[PDB]
Amino acid sequence: IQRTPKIQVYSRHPAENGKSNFLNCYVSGFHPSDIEVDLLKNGERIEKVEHSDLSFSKDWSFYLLYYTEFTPTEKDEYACRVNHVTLSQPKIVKWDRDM
Amino acid sequence: GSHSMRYFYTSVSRPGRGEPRFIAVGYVDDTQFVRFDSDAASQRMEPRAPWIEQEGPEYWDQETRNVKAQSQTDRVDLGTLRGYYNQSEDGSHTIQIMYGCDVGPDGRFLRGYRQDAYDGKDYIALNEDLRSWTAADMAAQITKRKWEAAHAAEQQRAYLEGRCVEWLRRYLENGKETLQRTDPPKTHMTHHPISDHEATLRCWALGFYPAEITLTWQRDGEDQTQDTELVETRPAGDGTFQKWAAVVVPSGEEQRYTCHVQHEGLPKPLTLRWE
Amino acid sequence: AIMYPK
Repeated sequence: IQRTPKIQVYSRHPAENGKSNFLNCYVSGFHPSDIEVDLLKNGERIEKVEHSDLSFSKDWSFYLLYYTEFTPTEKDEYACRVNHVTLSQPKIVKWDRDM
Repeated sequence: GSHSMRYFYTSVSRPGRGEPRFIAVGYVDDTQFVRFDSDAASQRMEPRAPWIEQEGPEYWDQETRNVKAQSQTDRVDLGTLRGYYNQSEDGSHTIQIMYGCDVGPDGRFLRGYRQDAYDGKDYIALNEDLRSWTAADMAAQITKRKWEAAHAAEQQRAYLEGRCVEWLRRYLENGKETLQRTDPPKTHMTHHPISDHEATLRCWALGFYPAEITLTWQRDGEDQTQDTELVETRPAGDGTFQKWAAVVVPSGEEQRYTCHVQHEGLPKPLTLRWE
Repeated sequence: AIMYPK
């Protein structure tokens, strides 16, 4: 009856410092559709995050792309933070230039 | 050169707040082109791809009324199904609806679909013949009886074989520049040591459309599958997709491995090597 | 384009 989101944090284009880009968190495979998704910069909730229109796959599970315009730097750390009725606490996944 | 149109509806009841949240999206293949969201200010079907904006206000007017009426029907069906399942007005429930048509390379009808779900499980579906319905459980059987006695399948079929296919063809024409493209994947490979005698090889495909793709690891020419870690194909956010696949190798054995990459935009499969 | 018995 319930399904836990898979989670991916990545960038739209390959990351280059001082180069404008978008940070993405993609949540999929989940049910019900109520879901909290936050992008973090150095542990702080980023303010202007948008998401795609809710849609779903053949198994009826839901998927959304949350994203935010951003300029990566050598020292800035990014993560995705997700919560959902299936998670007894929020999940954080870090952005890793190579994942 | 097959193409498909698909529409997705989701209605979620909001006990203790008000009317259900109702969200509609439309795709041609892997490309989104319209949306309706009951919360949003506009109360209109709204364009989501450059090539559907050339439709005149009369299209938007009709799409917006039709989608609204779908919304109301779904709102009432949530009530009925709550009854059917002895559920309560304090609980939130979900109805999902998926439908559309496939055409072949020539533009002509192959296949039509429509299926409905309740709380993320199968509820009722139109069969292949487009003339009959499968019900997943006892409650859906009550629905199936009503639909048989209303001759609903007949109206489904007439849309799926008629208007679904016509508008799909039109959209393939008006949007040929994006929709008929095949962006081959940009690929490369990475290498992280993880012990003294062990490293990860990760194979990447970026920038491709359509989303359908295969990535495969080989060791001396033979397909692995046992130690391939591989993520779901994910959207990039500009209408293209990404995906990767990794394998943990003994350190020093790196040139034994190859990643094979299949995509409709590639004349021939690619072979990647850590070289 | 998208798609009360007595």
